[PDB]
Amino acid sequence: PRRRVIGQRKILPDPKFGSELLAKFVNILMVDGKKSTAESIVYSALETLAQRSGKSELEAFEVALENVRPTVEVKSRRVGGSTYQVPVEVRPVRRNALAMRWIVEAARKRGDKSMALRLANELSDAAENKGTAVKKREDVHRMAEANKAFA
Amino acid sequence: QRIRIRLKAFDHRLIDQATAEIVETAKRTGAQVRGPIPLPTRKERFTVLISPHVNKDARDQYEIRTHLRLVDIVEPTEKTVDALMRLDLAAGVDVQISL
Amino acid sequence: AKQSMKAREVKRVALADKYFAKRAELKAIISDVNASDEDRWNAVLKLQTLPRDSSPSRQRNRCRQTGRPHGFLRKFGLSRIKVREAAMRGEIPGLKKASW
Amino acid sequence: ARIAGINIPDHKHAVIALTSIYGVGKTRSKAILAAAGIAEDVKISELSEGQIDTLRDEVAKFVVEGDLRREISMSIKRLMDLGCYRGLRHRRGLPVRGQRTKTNARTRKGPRKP
Amino acid sequence: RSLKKGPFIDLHLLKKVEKAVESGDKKPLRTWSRRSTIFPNMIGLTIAVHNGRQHVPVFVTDEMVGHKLGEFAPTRTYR
Amino acid sequence: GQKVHPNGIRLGIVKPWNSTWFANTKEFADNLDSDFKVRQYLTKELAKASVSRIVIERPAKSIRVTIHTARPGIVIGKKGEDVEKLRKVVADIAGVPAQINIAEVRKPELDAKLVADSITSQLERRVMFRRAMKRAVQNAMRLGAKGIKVEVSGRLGGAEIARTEWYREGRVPLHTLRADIDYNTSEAHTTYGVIGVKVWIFKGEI
Amino acid sequence: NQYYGTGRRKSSAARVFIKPGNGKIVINQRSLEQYFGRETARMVVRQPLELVDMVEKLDLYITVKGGGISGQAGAIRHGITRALMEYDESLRSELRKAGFVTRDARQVERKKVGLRKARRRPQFSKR
RNA sequence: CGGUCCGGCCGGGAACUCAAAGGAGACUGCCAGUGAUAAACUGGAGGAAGGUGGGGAUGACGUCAAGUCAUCAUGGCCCUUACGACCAGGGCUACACACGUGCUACAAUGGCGCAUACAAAGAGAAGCGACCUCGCGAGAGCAAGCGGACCUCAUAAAGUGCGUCGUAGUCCGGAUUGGAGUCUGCAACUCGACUCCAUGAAGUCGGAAUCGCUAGUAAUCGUGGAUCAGAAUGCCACGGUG
Ligand SMILES: [Mg+2]
Ligand SMILES: [Mg+2]
Ligand SMILES: [Mg+2]
Ligand SMILES: [Mg+2]
Ligand SMILES: [Mg+2]
Ligand SMILES: [Mg+2]
Ligand SMILES: [Mg+2]
Ligand SMILES: [Mg+2]
Ligand SMILES: [Mg+2]
Repeated sequence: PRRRVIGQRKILPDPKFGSELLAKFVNILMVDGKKSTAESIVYSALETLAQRSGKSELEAFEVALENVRPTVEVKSRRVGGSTYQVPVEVRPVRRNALAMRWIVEAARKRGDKSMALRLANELSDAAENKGTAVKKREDVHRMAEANKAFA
Repeated sequence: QRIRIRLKAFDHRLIDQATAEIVETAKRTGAQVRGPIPLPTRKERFTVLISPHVNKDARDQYEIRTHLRLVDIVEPTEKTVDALMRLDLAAGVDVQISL
Repeated sequence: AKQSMKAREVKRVALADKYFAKRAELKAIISDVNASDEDRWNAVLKLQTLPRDSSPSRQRNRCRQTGRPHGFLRKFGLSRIKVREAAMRGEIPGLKKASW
Repeated sequence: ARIAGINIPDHKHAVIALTSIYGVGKTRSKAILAAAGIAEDVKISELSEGQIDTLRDEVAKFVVEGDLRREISMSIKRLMDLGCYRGLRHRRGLPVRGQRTKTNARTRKGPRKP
Repeated sequence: RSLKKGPFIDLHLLKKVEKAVESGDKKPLRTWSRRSTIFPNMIGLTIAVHNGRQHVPVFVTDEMVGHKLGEFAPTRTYR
Repeated sequence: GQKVHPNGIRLGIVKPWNSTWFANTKEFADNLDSDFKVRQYLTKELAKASVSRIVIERPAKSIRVTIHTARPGIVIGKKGEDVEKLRKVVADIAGVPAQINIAEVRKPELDAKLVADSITSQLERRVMFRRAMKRAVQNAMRLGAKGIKVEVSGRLGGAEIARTEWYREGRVPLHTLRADIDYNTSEAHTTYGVIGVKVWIFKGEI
Repeated sequence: NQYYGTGRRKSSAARVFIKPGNGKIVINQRSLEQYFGRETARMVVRQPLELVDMVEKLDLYITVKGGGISGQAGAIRHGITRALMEYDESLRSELRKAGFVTRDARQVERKKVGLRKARRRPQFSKR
């Protein structure tokens, strides 16, 4: 990425609802290149989440995603031997990509019976903004407002 | 009945040139000629260490391509059998006669 | 390898075709037949009295020019070093540097 | 529940509950339930005293628990008094079967000390 | 360890065990045969089994039957 | 760095094999040792006879050795006098009947093996290595070589610290597979060690 | 006469035959549902029959050899589109836009000497 | 298409898949923008492929008196009734420890049981060895085909369908050891692989620190090969999902 100015790979939409954002989400959860068992956990978690929150499977994801979605983050930069954290405004595409990544990582660190249950209860905690995933956006916020002078 | 000729050679531009001689000699002396049938090539691959001592990653990779050709002559005419028997073919080509 | 180490292999070949090819094979198949003689054979005992070097498993595959016991290939009968040397001179037929 | 060697099997499935005895693994537990005419996917609940004693009589055939522990220990001591290689290694607390001692042999040696 | 189709024993040592039974017990039987299986016709004899340098004399017992002669002659010195 | 054999890399492209015969896994090893043994005999016997290349082909159950030489008269002899004594023992070594063919090397100053063997035989006569290299280059360039390169390695002139010296005249594109590059080696067994000669001759493209 | 179109992706090779009438799918003398146990692999073969309309308009006799689940499924997708242009040729514009005409040249990269995989290099040690 | 033991299996058909020889094609060629009207870059059209399309082979003059006198060759030196040579047994496999590279794990994106869909690339006559039979099994006996797009190694596993376990040092994980065996080999004690029964360590995700990888890549899942009587978690190679 020094000289070469690359774009971004346009991935195929979701086989169920035709959402590109969900296709990003299944891939983030996906491990060992097992897409079949990956969408099986994402659909089972969406089926158990929308049922236990009042339908709208696309909108119930969006409510949980709006609370984890960050606005600003720090960028590590060494100027004069010292490492300064520069607060930078994140782009809309990476905004969702970080939001989805923290949802999967927080559900993985949970102690529930299954990943379909771990994900659904993490998406439920994020919809009401009271979990490990919303706290990762909170710690990223406290880091940005502190170094607000070096903007 | 039917005479089956199986050709083997490491060089390709030698096998189909010696095959063309067999096909032409048989179809000129009046015989029913099936083929030249190109059968799959057996690629015997070899990986040898290029350094006399140590240097595990440094290697030489070679192959021996064993090309196969099948020529089936239906009519065993005396004019065809004798024409094919007294044919000077390339010394680097193996001929397998199947009755 | 050494001249003595090369000579030791000539002895292991000459004794391999003398006994364990036409005589010891006959008493080994006999020491396997369940139908005939289950206790009084002596074939296992008379196999010992035969020279050790006569066994084919006791023979080591060595580079047919140098005598190298390591890096051997049965296709050429030479070690990886002398395989490369003859391969580059075109002395090995149909053999060339492959890429795929 | 209480079978052969004092032990009290839990209220789990029949095949896994029987592996609790020292001397009965996966194969012995499958063969014991096949000979006594009991299912493998059934719990200790519903299994009356009439079905317990028929399994106790079945398991009594092979050396289990304390009777097996002394038999294993006797064969270990036998090698030791004999003076063989196998016995000299049970006496030195090192791998008997032939495994390397230069490195990784921590199961028999125990945890390392500087 | 081996196929039940006959246990192994060296002919030169087997003939030495035979000569020791009829002529009566002598001094330690100097043998290099460590690969031979101990038979019941050995119990009571003193077989001097090699270790690589010296011949380790081992008094043959009934429990020693089935095992190899080289199990009772340590090959590596460790102190 | 380390370079790929110029003859080896061009095999199948613009350079032919020295062994054209075909065999299965069964007799491939037995034929290869027989090929070594026949070359060994002939190189030792026809050493002064200027042998450049040896081609072995096996028609059925026979051996057809094609000796490439700059001096065919000494190889053939007095009306086949020397060909008959060579073929008689080639048939003994190979087992199968022998047929020897003699190919004439017109301009030997354009043959890599003959140039290398000339430098090697010169170094053993106590000639100056620089003179031996310059003469090899000049002779090749005046006879039509598009380019030449001659390298001599180790204890040059009897020196204690070994050196690798080389002369080059013309075009020598070692990266073009299309290019006709004749490459060969030779070893000068001197009173003060082994001196390795490497010769590259560019003859033109295609 | 049958409308033909060859389709391939990875090591899979699929032959597609088009005949008008009904909405039948026969893959290697088996049903569409019987062969593929994944609905994602079922939807990719349905893809060419979206832009170009078909509910019960035309039948398809298909056979595929080599590769795997998505490999075979991807190959059939390319074949239907090639058999669709064989029938009209004015359908090229709609098929390009969706990217079904393009053969996916992505093959598995060879294992290289000195490397643990195609690109995976063994762990480096400084001291 | 004609005939059905519903098997391309047999007449046949040369359409197609494929096999392997020859040839076409992609060059910033076209269009537009940026740019000194240049080079070039960006985007688009057409196209199976677009800016060296993907991968490999190919490693300049030279650098480190870098590695190999144990592949071989070789100046010098040294032993030459011994530093040579033959043989048996042993050692290279030792074990207070330390470091490097790996495999397998710590589990429910998982373990187990049954049912089941889809590969690629290789090897083979002193060989690969089917089918049948015996043994829980490793195997064994009997014995076709095949020097091989025909026959054999060889059932691909991940995946999918159903059932079970339900966060437990566990139906996780397999070390270590006891008992009995199988095969190869003159011979498995030191020191082989594999099986059967029993045993069920550590480990519940790893400090300081550190490595690989930019796309059919990483990650994962099987398959084959060279060496090889026998002995792969190594190496070399192959595709599946991705
Ligand atoms: Mg020598
Ligand atoms: Mg061996
Ligand atoms: Mg137990
Ligand atoms: Mg082509
Ligand atoms: Mg280049
Ligand atoms: Mg040095
Ligand atoms: Mg050194
Ligand atoms: Mg287990
Ligand atoms: Mg890169």
